[PDB]
Amino acid sequence: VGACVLCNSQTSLRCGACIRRPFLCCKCCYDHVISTSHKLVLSVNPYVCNAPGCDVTDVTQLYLGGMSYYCKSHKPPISFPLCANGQVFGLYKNTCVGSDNVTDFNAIATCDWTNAGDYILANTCTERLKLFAAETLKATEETFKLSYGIATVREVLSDRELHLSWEVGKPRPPLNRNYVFTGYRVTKNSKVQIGEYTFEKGAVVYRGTTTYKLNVGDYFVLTSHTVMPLSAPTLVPQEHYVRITGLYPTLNISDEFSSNVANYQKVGMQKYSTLQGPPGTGKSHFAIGLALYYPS
Amino acid sequence: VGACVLCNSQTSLRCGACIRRPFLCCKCCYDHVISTSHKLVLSVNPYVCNAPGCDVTDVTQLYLGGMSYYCKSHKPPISFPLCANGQVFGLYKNTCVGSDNVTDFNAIATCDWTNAGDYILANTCTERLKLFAAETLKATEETFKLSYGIATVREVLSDRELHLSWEVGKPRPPLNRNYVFTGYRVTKNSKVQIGEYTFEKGAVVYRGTTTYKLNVGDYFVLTSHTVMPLSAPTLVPQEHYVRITGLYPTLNISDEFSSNVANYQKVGMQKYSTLQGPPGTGKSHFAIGLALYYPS
Amino acid sequence: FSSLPSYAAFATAQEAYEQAVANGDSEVVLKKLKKSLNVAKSEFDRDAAMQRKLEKMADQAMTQMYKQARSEDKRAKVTSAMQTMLFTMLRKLDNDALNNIINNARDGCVPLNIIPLTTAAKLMVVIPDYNTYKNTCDGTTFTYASALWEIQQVVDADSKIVQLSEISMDNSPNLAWPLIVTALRA
Amino acid sequence: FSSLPSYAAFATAQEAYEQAVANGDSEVVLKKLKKSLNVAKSEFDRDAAMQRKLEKMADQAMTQMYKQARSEDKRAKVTSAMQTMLFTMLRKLDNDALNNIINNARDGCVPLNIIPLTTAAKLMVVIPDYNTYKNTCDGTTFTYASALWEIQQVVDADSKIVQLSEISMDNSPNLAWPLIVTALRAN
Amino acid sequence: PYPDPSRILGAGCFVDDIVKTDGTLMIERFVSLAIDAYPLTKHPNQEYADVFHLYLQYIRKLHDELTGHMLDMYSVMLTNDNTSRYWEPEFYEAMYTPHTVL
RNA sequence: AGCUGCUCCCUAGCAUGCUACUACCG
RNA sequence: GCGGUAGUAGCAUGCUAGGGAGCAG
Ligand SMILES: [Zn+2]
Ligand SMILES: [Zn+2]
Ligand SMILES: [Zn+2]
Ligand SMILES: [Zn+2]
Ligand SMILES: [Zn+2]
Ligand SMILES: [Zn+2]
Repeated sequence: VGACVLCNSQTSLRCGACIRRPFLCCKCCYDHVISTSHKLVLSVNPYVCNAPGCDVTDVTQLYLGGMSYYCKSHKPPISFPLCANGQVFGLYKNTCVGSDNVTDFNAIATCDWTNAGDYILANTCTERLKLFAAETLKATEETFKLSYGIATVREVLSDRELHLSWEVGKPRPPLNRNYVFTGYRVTKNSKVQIGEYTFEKGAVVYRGTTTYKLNVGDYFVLTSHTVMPLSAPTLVPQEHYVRITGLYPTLNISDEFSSNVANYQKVGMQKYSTLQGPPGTGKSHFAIGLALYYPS
Repeated sequence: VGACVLCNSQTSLRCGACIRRPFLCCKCCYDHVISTSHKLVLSVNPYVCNAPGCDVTDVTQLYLGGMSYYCKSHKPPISFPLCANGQVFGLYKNTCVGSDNVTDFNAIATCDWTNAGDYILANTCTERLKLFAAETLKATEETFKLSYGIATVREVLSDRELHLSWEVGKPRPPLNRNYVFTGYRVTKNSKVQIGEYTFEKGAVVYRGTTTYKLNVGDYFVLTSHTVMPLSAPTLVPQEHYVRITGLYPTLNISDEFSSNVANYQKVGMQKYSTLQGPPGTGKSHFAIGLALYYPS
Repeated sequence: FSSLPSYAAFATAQEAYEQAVANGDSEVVLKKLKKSLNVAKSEFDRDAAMQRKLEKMADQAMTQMYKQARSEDKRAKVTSAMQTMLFTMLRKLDNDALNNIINNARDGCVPLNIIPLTTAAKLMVVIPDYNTYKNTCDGTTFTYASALWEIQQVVDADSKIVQLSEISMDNSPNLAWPLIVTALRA
Repeated sequence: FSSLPSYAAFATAQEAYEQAVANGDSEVVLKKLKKSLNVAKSEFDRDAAMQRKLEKMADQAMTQMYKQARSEDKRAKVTSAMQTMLFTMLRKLDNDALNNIINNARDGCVPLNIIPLTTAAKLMVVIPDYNTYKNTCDGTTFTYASALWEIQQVVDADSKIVQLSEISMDNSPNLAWPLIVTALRAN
Repeated sequence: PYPDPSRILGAGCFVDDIVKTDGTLMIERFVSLAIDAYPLTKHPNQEYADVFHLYLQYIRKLHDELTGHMLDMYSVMLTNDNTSRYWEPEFYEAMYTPHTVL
């Protein structure tokens, strides 16, 4: 019950086939639910037929018959199509702005994250859509990785050496420092703390975080989160004001900060000065010298 | 529940866009509500639609359907428009004198207090309209000034010397003897007494009323009141009677008050003598001489 | 409700049929007034109903508004009505002791504690000037609340003893006047 | 309700009836263009009476789910309130006296009536009269429930501070007289 | 069944809210209290029937004083839409006769 | 600041039921 | 001339919902 992603209007409808379950206003929801592979809409109650044993869950076909929502094959005479005027039935039916060019959101919704072009559109759009694309991307990332081969090592080769078994029907993901797993210790009922470790060439050698001694029965996965919605943009709006706002002028500095003084002022005189850095130019020294310039 | 400003008729309605919330007769209110920028009316209850989540607060669309007051887009059949006959529905639906010429009241009502003519019209009308205009003028004064610069002095320069910071997005008032601020001492929760001081050229110098020593964190604004409606006119009705009423004839006087005695009688035999004074003619000497002339 | 538009139409139709029954020619040419007329009663009773109950709906809304206004303005004035009521009731009771203490309090003499009822127990009364001292205190006996109390001690506004025979006419401008007598009931 | 498909049809039927009324030719003029009008009767009856029921049912549904949304928000509000209360009273509780008595119990269970009696840090006494004061908490330290307590503060029925010198046998009738004593556990 | 007369008179004179000290704002309180007091009309003690009669007279006075306010403070003409049944004994006698209307 | 029971008044709605006027077909 | 249905108006009885009040244990 909040603003929709493309219109900033209070609605109550959510794409059922999306991953984020985003808010979409009535005409805006009509657009997205006819123009992509999102076929479901949920409101304060889910718009699904109530006749026992129905599993057709499109958007246009459903019919509202009072305290229920039907399909045309499920429909007593007193009704009205839930889809008319190009506008789905839901709260705040009037005061929704909608949007005609929503093919950008449509593509983001259908973006399955395979091509580079997916990332290109995901990085070319506007702000809250940036957020939606980002969180859909990370959610699809964890759908990707967790469902792959189980790290079920079923014996120990030697000191820091192991023998590997993995999931059947689903392949196994890389074993590199770019791919960090997480351990769970099986007992007669459930799992216990082990931690994150890495696998490499062995016959499996593990570059463990810390010392561990695991016998058989153990197996690993690379755990993840359940990423929730965000709040804020990628950056703050800029500034071109007259003051070093909120801080204190300087008395002391070391002359090795000579190249540091000239850029201290620009970062604090306006909202943000985005730093590019060649390798080993003194950036962290600069990032430490920030507090050196103003102890306060 | 009191008599109107332009009619001396007890009403129960109130102009919703107004600031002083004045009392208006049904037909008289109709004049004022369709002839200015005052779009709402308040009664014992507010005449607003009870359809959940509506924001159209004009006057003419609203419809009464029993113990509720709707929109036309919010309407059940059995009703009557709240607006008819040039008369908004309310208590005293019969005995309201109204006024055909209320463009004086109307002008006062849309007087935004920028041109001289606003003052001129405020200063040319009759009594109760004059009180209305004066109190709206103060109310707009407090709206104007308090919503300007907070004086968040963030460091001290020297003795009676300060460094200035103040709010962004809204400009800052002048720092003169005509603009007296008032202090508040902020602690971990809220503010404490500081007092009213002045700022001047520094780098800010404060010609404070009394001694005070403030470190960083404090900030200043110019406090005000929440002015209520008044009770009485600018001046009483005049007199041309025979008696110096209620006082006691004179036996002793000083010869410096020779020019004073001749004017003491006129302030005494009639209701008021309006005192005009060139700079330094003994008006105060005269003003203390009244009790010197009449010690009772 | 007769000042309505369709009244003219209905009256026209009924007068025409009165003429038709006063002439009595046909059966369906006279049914003209009735095909013509039942339309009149389908557009006059369809409009002399909604406003007739609207007339009552309006009066009941305004009675409700009046009652809410009066109810909310009654409870904004409790502590003036209550005191006015109390003093009318006390006046019409007309008791001697209550009138005594109320008149005294009106001119200045008030107590400092609750008036005791036992023949023992102490009473303290503020006396603000000589004149009100003449009427009540003569000798060492006090007259208050239609009773008699025997004086035991008088002290000044300076919280120091003043002997009783000192209080008289000539010396009255010599004592900070709001004294306090202290008496026991006889 | 004027943009319906049959407003135009009844309009043209009555318009042709008007054209023939300006004509006025035959008996079929009457019969027909009272039956062009008498066909456009069902239009403007069902199309303007079934349109008068769907809208009422739609309004019913919208009001109902407004109600349900509000009832769903108040539930989350009260959930947060209860959680904050529980976790707040949790942090005056997890001391070592509690664990000490709990671990001395053979099966983990203890009576609830002995937890404030053995682990509380502060005691409150309510005294009706002076005779009871003399026998319970006279002095500046007293013993109750197998421990030693040390007085800080005494207030009266008006929540005003009394000093221990005032509480006497001849000053007793000048005090508002339930007194409330507060003491701290001595170690 | 009939009640103690002091109970009904006390419910008349003493109330728990200040709004109930104005009669014209409710009136229904007195209609209900008069329903409770009807069977005292059959008592042999004459000072017991007077309670029911006092209640009916007071109800009539309150109705008149409420209707004579909208004609002066405002200009509303109230019509006695069968409100005259409340200050006659038939409406109250009907509540103790066996043929319901609950 | 509670749990029950009974009674009066006001508004809304639903179907039902009775009753009146118009139209169509048989 | 009657029946059936479809509309529109007025009237009662019953049920539900909401609000206001009174008594009893
Ligand atoms: Zn949208
Ligand atoms: Zn979707
Ligand atoms: Zn279905
Ligand atoms: Zn206004
Ligand atoms: Zn007026
Ligand atoms: Zn509205």
